[PDB]
Amino acid sequence: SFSGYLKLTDNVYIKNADIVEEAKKVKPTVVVNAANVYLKHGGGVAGALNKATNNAMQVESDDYIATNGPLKVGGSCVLSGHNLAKHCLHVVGPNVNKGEDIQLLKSAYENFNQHEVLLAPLLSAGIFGADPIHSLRVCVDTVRTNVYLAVFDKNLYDKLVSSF
Ligand SMILES: CO[C@]1(C(=O)O)CCN(C(=O)c2ncnc3[nH]ccc23)C1
Repeated sequence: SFSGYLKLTDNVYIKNADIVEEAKKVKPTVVVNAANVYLKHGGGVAGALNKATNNAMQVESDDYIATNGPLKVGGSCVLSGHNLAKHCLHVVGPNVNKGEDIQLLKSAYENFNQHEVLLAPLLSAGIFGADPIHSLRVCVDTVRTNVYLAVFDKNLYDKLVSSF
């Protein structure tokens, strides 16, 4: 089970951890990937998760896109979790650095409500350009299922907890 998490609300927990190492240790039912609409896992959390799967996540993702076309910003798909989890929920938050609408962040977090418990990063944070404090606020105000947030950056983790 999940261990070492601080409790923020009735259903949201948080830890300063590398989500790849956390997924390998816990092997959760669902790990969330911070995806783009093309499922091109080059960098950020997506690049790190994909590298941990030895590129099997990218091979599966390219077959999914060839069949179905791109996801919508705010949308998601369920694929295999490979060696990290039973399933991977690929969720597309808006990328502010690409000029996407931050209002779609709530729609992105609504995908989490389809799963009873998830290991997840903060959506639209990091290289997606949104304020992580805002992303945590939208997460707590949207997700009703049990979410275990992994924040890689120690200094950001301390700021998120102290300003919550
Ligand atoms: C909330 O801000 C971030 C964090 O500290 O968790 C900043 C970075 N973020 C990531 O998900 C991330 N970005 C690049 N490489 C990574 N390797 C593993 C995770 C990851 C989100």
